[PDB]
Amino acid sequence: EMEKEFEQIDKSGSWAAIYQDIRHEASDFPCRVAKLPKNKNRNRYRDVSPFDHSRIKLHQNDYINASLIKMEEAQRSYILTQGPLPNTCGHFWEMVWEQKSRGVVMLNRVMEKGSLKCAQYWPQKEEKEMIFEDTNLKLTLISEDIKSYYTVRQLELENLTTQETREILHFHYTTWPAFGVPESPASFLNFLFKVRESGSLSPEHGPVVVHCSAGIGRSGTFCLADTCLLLMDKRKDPSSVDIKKVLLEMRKFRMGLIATADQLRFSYLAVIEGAKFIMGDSSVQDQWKELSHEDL
Amino acid sequence: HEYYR
Repeated sequence: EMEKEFEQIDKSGSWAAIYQDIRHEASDFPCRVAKLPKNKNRNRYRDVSPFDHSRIKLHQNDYINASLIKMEEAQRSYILTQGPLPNTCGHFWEMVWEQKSRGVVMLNRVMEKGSLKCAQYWPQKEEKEMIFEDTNLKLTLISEDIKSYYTVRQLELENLTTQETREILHFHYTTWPAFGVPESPASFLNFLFKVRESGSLSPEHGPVVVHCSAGIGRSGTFCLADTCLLLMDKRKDPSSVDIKKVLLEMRKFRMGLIATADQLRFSYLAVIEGAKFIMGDSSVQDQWKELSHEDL
Repeated sequence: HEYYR
């Protein structure tokens, strides 16, 4: 089916050739706001910026390194953003608020092979809530479900102005290395379906916010798999979804999505395995959970 | 460094 094209590329060993092609064919749009001097300290990497046409605007300086990926045919939107900086934690939650997101998926760790990939932007203790005074927000850990390779936290975001509050679900994947891949499709798809079940992806909410270190590599992998599985179901045809065309479509909205040839391969592996659920084998989901060893 | 490379 689609399992054809994968068995082929694996034998001929041409994954990097495929990946290099996407880099060549990918959109290239202006990033002028991101390159302004006043925004130098709001970008974590000098070669990773949001396109002007799809960048999120704070309702304030309105700049944040984050992009709205609006997949029209899949009928889902995501916001991909960089791991917040010490100075952009208030902007990040300002964004989450103004865009009405319900979920945040974080695929990196704050500490990653000695390198600091992210600021501690959410509170780790119920009793020590965070207050972001530049954006007038207050953030409180309410509860947390810790699993072997990921943690779900429940948070309360308070708009200190209006005093309204919202519940935000934080899904933190802790065993996904930079420029690397998850341990197995089951552990990934189990994670993805956890996020799906929470309702955080439902369209009555704003786009889910997805980030890693740069918001392009692991974040790209997570969003491509989810969208491919969405198109599988909508089109009602597994072997109809062409991962390459989908990834290029996502790259109209943010540069550099999917960071290694292996991450692209895993993307195929995950969509192929995920089709079992889409085709009707609704019970493969329980298989993924047991395979993922999420307990202890 | 501070390049994604």
